[PDB]
Amino acid sequence: SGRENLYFQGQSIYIELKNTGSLNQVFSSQNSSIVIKFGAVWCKPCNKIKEYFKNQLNYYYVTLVDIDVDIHPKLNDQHNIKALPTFEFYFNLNNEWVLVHTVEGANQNDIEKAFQKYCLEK
Repeated sequence: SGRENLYFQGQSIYIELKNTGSLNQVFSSQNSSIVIKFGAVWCKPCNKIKEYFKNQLNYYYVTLVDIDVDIHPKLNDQHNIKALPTFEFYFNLNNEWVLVHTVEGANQNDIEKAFQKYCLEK
């Protein structure tokens, strides 16, 4: 039993994940690119790029998932997160989700290069 709030810009989607179990359900769908950002409320560089990350909906066909690692510590540990923020870029290839790149840190230039390489620009 759970609620999620989806924010749509065309077919692009942003979600600030409430329930750990809803992640499996996000992946159960129309955007080839899903990008997950792992961060935390107290984390200064996570906050510095938080608006930049959510605004990627305007620029990319993408489903964006925001994960507070202190709300979802299981997902933190399962994805082996070593620094905050961490960005995981997923692509659906041959009917399977594939982790295609990870970026650690809040350097916006580097994150943007990753979106350009691993995501689908509008």
